[PDB]
Parts: sequence; structure tokens; C-alpha cells
Amino acid sequence: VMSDLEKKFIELEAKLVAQPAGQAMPGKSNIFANNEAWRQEMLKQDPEFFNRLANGQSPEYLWIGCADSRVPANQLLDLPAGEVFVHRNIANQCIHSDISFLSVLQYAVQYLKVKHILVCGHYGCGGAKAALGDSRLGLIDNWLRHIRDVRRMNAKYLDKCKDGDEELNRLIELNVLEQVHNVCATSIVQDAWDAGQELTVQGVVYGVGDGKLRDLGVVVNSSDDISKFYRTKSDSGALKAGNPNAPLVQVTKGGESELDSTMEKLTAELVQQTPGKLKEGANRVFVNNENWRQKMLKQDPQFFSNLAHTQTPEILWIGCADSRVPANQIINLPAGEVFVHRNIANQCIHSDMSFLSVLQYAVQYLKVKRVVVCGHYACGGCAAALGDSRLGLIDNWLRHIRDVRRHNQAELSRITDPKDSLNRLIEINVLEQMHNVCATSIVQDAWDAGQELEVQGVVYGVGDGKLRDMGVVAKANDDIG
Amino acid sequence: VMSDLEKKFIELEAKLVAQPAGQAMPGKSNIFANNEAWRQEMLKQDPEFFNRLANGQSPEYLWIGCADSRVPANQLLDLPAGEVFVHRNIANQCIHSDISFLSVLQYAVQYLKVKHILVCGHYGCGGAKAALGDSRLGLIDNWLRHIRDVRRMNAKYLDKCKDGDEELNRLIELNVLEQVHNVCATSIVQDAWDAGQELTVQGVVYGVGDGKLRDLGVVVNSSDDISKFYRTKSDSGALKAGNPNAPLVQVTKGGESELDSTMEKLTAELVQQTPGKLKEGANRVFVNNENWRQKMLKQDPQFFSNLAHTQTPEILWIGCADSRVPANQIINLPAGEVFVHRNIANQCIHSDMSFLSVLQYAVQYLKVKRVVVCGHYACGGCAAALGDSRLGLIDNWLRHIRDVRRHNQAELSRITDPKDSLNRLIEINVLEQMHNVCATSIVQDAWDAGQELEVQGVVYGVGDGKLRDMGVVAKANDDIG
Ligand SMILES: [Zn+2]
Ligand SMILES: [Zn+2]
Ligand SMILES: [Zn+2]
Ligand SMILES: [Zn+2]
Repeated sequence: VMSDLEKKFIELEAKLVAQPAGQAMPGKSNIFANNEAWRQEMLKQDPEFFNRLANGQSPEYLWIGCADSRVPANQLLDLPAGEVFVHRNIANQCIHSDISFLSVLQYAVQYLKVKHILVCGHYGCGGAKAALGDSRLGLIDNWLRHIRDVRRMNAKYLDKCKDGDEELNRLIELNVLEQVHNVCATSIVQDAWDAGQELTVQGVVYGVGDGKLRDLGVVVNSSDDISKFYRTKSDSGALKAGNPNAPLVQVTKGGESELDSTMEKLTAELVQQTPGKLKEGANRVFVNNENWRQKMLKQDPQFFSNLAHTQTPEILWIGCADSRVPANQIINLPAGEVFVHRNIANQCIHSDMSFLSVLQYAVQYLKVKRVVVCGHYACGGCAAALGDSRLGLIDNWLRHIRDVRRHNQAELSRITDPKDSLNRLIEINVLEQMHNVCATSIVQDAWDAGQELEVQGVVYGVGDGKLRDMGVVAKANDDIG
Repeated sequence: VMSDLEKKFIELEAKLVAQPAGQAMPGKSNIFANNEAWRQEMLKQDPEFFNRLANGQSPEYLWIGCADSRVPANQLLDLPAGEVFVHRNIANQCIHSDISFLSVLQYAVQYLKVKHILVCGHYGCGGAKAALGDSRLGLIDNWLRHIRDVRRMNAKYLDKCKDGDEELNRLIELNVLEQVHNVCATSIVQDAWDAGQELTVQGVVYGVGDGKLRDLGVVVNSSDDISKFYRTKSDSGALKAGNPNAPLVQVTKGGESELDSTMEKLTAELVQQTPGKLKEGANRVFVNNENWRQKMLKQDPQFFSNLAHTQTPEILWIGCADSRVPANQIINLPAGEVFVHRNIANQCIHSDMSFLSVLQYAVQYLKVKRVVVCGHYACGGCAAALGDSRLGLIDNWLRHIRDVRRHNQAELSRITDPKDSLNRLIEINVLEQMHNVCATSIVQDAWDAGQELEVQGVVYGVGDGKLRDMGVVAKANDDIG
């Protein structure tokens, strides 16, 4: 008594398992044809294109951006693809308890030893805009309540604004600042800073009309500790030492941590400038961004204005934070014609709000025709899932890939070579994640509402940039009874 | 190449599957002996004890409380067990994007048609206390950052406080008020209110020294809408109608929604009272709580003072929000000797922060010796998981139970009777959830740190209140390579 969705996937798994790990062939969709056209054009311009791509340097930057972004992170930074570790969600949020955010952060900081973290917002952000001008949005409204907290906490700055556009601009800027605060306040960044690890967190925004990054501030190292205001030196370390009953002694009245003060300063510097006309900072991030812009304007004086015209995306791409190729690029589409979600190991966990919010927004509101789950050969997140690391956020998130391994030993057992075996796990993970998006209330509602929505599974190796078909599902009822 | 944990569970599954659905026998632990002693004493006092329990009325209250609570919700409300749908987490949080919270809320509101929602905090809350006086706590500090936002937003009220205790009292009260705000602001409560559904949200606190509920305010129906301040009537409904590009027009400068005003009023009423000495309201909740208290004092004048002395809990109990029996009761222990986490269908999702935060706090900080995952026969959450409902929060959360069904068809296929079939799924769900807690970085660290930690699986039918063994694991390495 399996549902049609269940049957469909058993069929897709057989189709996958009949091809060897890493050798799946491209499929039917025009995305494979477009991906091919791209590969050809790339090889034609530079025959070393993929060799260089497959052999780039580790990323030194973690970039937390928005899903509706018309410019790839590496591009804005004038850096090679893959040199920037990317996380994307609705309105570039850095919610305190969001594990999708926390796991990408911990992976970037502890696994990758990333040196700089950038939170980037963009003017005109559909997420920020929905928070102010739309209601009764369902699931995603719960995600957007965090942006509402930003408007709430900063009413003084917002009410000051002269018009709707100036107010949206300012909310977007304040949103970035608030997320920067959140990144610095995580246990991950606090621990790193306590251990003297070199790690900066900086905010940035830009308008697609010029692609110019404006500065929201950089924090180098600021303790967010306030226990010094409530615990006597003797009672200090109480809870960790098993004593949760040690008294709270008000050492000082209204103490604020170093982080609080740091943010107070950055806020002051943001607010004193005109909304939407912030200055660029002097850090290399801005100078590199500037060289990039000039280079673009050279080859095309309207480059950015066109970028600012691109039509609503018809595809949602869910990929891995490793990202050695921008989604729009791999399928030969203009920057901004694809809505993107990226996390560690391209997971589509059933109950993951970051994933569900992007899905709903794309499927229900933007009405995209396709949802593509894209994995990649040699994925470090997947490789990390098989290791022995005990990191509280990243390693509990990765336990989901372990379930995939465990439930697919029949096929995995046949492969003993480590490389191929990882690559097979990576393929089945894509298949399993596709199943999950197909099973969401979101896709099921769209389907039985008669909405055209294709869920495509894809995988590729950076050495060739060729997309390999993991399966496609046009419609499949998931009802059992 | 399975890990020891994996082998261990294959062994536990065989042991379970050899007993018919609903007939598993009690196990070895003293908890089964204690549960039995309890059943006997109950039957001896009233032979209709379980018959009444098994046939109680559906809950009209949703109660969101804290995991370190020394008093069962139904007790404080002077109501029969099961008459209150309970959710418990660290510091009774109602985080905007917390799916564990959102799925219990939606189930209570849409499935159960609950009429009143109560957010209850308690003085001396270890979660609130840790937020002020302890740092470098790891995973859980990310959960606790939300309480820090409460201190941040309410600095004016807090700095006013004369001492540490008064300041903790006031933070706890403000925390409850902030969570009430969050409950009202959810898409779930906003939708219900828009549909004219009768649904109140009220805040309450109490100190275990008297068990007296104090009022934090009740909100009956307040729109949290602000799109009216930014969207012209024509542009209204833009995003839902597929147009995310409709302009944002600042209709009015600093508009606040009905909810904002409502909360401003409640805050004013809380703040003007002495921290820790709030008044009780006049609603039946308070009058019933009062009758309950007097009844307790009658049979025991020190009832509450003793309650306030109970030692740190030695067990973490993870149960279902249905809860027809308090955890401490079922295993014959004093109110407050068991740390409790409750969600829909007693889920222990790998990446669930609400679950992970309670786990870490109990295992790492309180150092509990046992973690018990308790499921129950005829569980409505599990039954709901097999239905066709498309609710954005509750139904995506339940997809996890669907995975259990799908991966255990070998055993499930043998059963055709709906009742037994559900009951078997419920059993395997407990086993699968135990596996998940065993596989967390938290339990693995404790184990290879040589810390005594037993993970017990248990299930029962309310018709007899007898705990049935689903398995126990004392230690099992989960490393593959
Ligand atoms: Zn955006
Ligand atoms: Zn990857
Ligand atoms: Zn507490
Ligand atoms: Zn239940």
C-alpha cells in the first residue's frame, strides 16, 4: 500500500542504480541542453575552463545572502567561483536558532577555517517587501516575523523615513545589521573569538542597478558575554560545572556586552547616512567589487540596468553551500532568472523552515515551473557526514545523510572504492531530497491544484560541469489513506 | 560496515517485531516497577482510574511551558490529565520560525480546535537564568539568544530592577509576554482570528513556592497586519496574486498593528507591578488554579514548599503533546524529578533545535542518567501523519512519521487491522526516535566521555497505563569511519 509518489521513487532509484556512480547520463529537459551549450562555449573560450574550476582554492569567505539575488557572490567580490562558500535563504536571515544557518556557519568556521563572513542584503528584496506589504502569507509569514522584529526594534529610524522606498531601503539596511549582530552572537563565532581565531563579520548591501557594495560595518572580535554582570568570580562557570542553582548577583545595573556596544556604534554610522545611498568601505571587498564593476561596464555600459530588468525566475534551485558554479551559469541563464537556496549538502529536510520558506515563496507566490535539487561529486558536506566530528550544529544536521547511507546499504555495499562510494551516496542523497520536496504539502497542493511544477534531480562533477540526471517527477500523489 | 549503534538497533527491532502490536511486555528498569506500583495504587484507590483516563474529553487548552517545570499543566489548571495539550521546551519559547512550536500550535488550533492557548513561565527558570549568568554553553546558547533579545528589547524595565532576583523575576515575566506576542503573531493564530475562530492567547507565571498563577495578559483577537500602512487598496494582495513587484507606498509614517498596541498595553500593566508579585487575573484559569491550591494545602500545608525543594531531575522524558498522563506520574515520581520535552508524536528529529537544546541541557549540564522516549497507543499525531491534510506546519513536521512507515513496510505489511497497524507504527516510531537520540553528538560525547547515560524506549496504552519496553541502550558507538 505505497502511494504513487512512493512507487515513482522506487522506479527512479532503479533507474539510478543501473548506472555506475558518477556516470549517470544527462537527461531530457532543456536544462541539460543549456548546460551543454554552456560547457561548449566555455571550453571554446578557454579549454582549461573546467580544469581550473575543478582545481580552485578553498574559500576564505562565507557569504550569507538572499534567495532572490541577481548577482552571484563570487562575482560581486571579483573572485573565482567556489572561492566563496554560499548560504542563501529568504531575506538573508541569520536567525539565532536556525540550524540551516548554524550548520553552514559552523562548517565554514570549523571545517573550512573561513576568515571572513559576509552578510549581504540587496535593495528591493522581495522578502523584506513582503514583510511590510503583504499579510496572510501562511508558512513563510512565520519566517518573515523576524524581519518584523527588525522594524519593531528600529521604529525610531523607520518612522523618520520620508517615503515607502526610503523606508524599504532603510529596513533592508537595518536587517543586514541585525543579521551581522546575530552572526557575531552565535556560539560558533563567540567560541572562535574566544580561541583567538581570526574571523571578521561584516555587513554589505547593494542595489542591482549598479552592483556596488555599501558598507554596514565590520566586527573583528567582540565578546557578547554578560555573565560578568551577574556572576561573582566564584559562582562563574556554575552551570558547566553541574551547578545550575548558583545565585544570580547583579554585579552592575544595566551592563551591555562588548558586542552590544559595537553594534550601537555601527547602527549610529548606518543611520546617519541616507537610505539607499550608503558609502562603500575601504576594505578590499569594496575595492575588488569596484574593479569588477568597471570591468563589467567596459564590456557593457548597460550591464547593470539589464541585470535590473530580468524577469521573475521560473526555477527554484536548491544546491550545496560548496557551490563551485553559480546556478544560473551551469544552466546557461542570466544572473537572476533562478531563485536559489543553498545549504550544507543540498538538504531538503521535511521540517526545515529555511527550506520550506524558500519552497513556498517560489512555488506558491512566484509560481516557478521547476524545482531543481542539485548535488555535486565529491561534496565535502557529504564526505563530512561519514566522519567522526562531534560539532553540535553541523554534525547533527549531517545525521540526515547518515540515514541515507543506512537505508541504502544494498546499493552502497556493491561499491568499495571510497571515491565512487561517496559519489553514489551523493546521488542517492539528491534522489532522497527530491522525494522530500515532492512530499511537501507545498508541492502536493500545487500539483492537485493543477499547477505545472516539475521536480528535477541533478548532479555533476566540477571537472566537467556536465549535469547528470537523477530523475524528474511531473506529478505523483502522495496519499496512502 | 554498520556501526555498533546500527547493529544494536537491528537487534532491538527484531526484539520488538517478535511481539505483536500493543502487546510488548514491560522491561527491566526500575521505571517499569515504579510504573506498576503506580498503576496498582491507582486501581486500589479507584478501580475506574484508567477507564476514566482512557475516556477523557478533548483538550480545550494548549499549554506551552518549560522543560524544568515542577508542576503538570493540568494540575495547575485543576483539570483532568489529557485535558490540556502540552508543549515543553527550554524557557517556554515561542520562536517565530521554530517548527516544533509551530506544528504543536497548528495541530492544537486546526486539528483539535483548541479554544485557549496559555504560555506559562515560572520563577527561577534555569533557562532564563543561564541566559544571564552563564556563557560558552555551546548549542543551547543559540536557543538562549532569544531570551537575550527579551533582555535587549526591555533594558529600560530591567535596569530599573533593584537586585539579581528582582531582575530574573522581571525577565521571566517579560519573556512570557514576548512569547504571548509571538503566539498571536503566528500565521496560525492570525488566520484563525481572520476566520473569526474563537481563540484566546494568555500569559501566566507562577512560583513553585505557592503554585499560584499570575496574569500577564490575555489577547482575544488582534490583527498583526501592517500592510495597510504600505499597500494601496489596489496594490493590496499583490504577492499572493503573483505580483511581487507592486510598489510599497508609505500610506502612513509610523503605523503599528492592533497587536502592537495590545502588547504595549499588556506590557504597561505588567511593568507597573512588583517583579515576582503579580496579581492573579479574574478568568476561570485563576479561580480553578486557586481551588486546586487550597485542595493541595488542605491535604498538605507544606505541599508547595516540598515541591520547591525537590532535587535536580535525573531523567529527561521526551513525550507527545497529547500527554494523557504526566511523566512524573506514570513512573511514580514527585512532580519535578523529571525534565520534560513534549512535541507532536514525540519526535527526536536529527536537526531539531528545540529537541537538541533540551537534550544538551539535560545530558551535558544537568547530567541526567536516563533519557526516555515515550510514545502512546492511538497517538493522534501519528494517526494524523497517515492522513491527507495539507497544513504547512503540522503536516510537513509529520512527514517524518511517513519515513518511518515507508522504511518499515516489511513489518507493517503483516498488519492490516487499522488499529494494530497504527499502534505498530507508533512502536517503531519510538524505536527510530531512540536511535536518533543515541546518534546525537550529545549522547555520543557523553558516552565516550564515560558518563552513565541510558536511552530507554517506552510505549503505553491509556486504557491500562502500563509502560511497555521498546528497548534500552546503555552505550553504542556510532562511528563508521
Ligand atoms: Zn531578497
Ligand atoms: Zn557540497
Ligand atoms: Zn525553566
Ligand atoms: Zn500523541
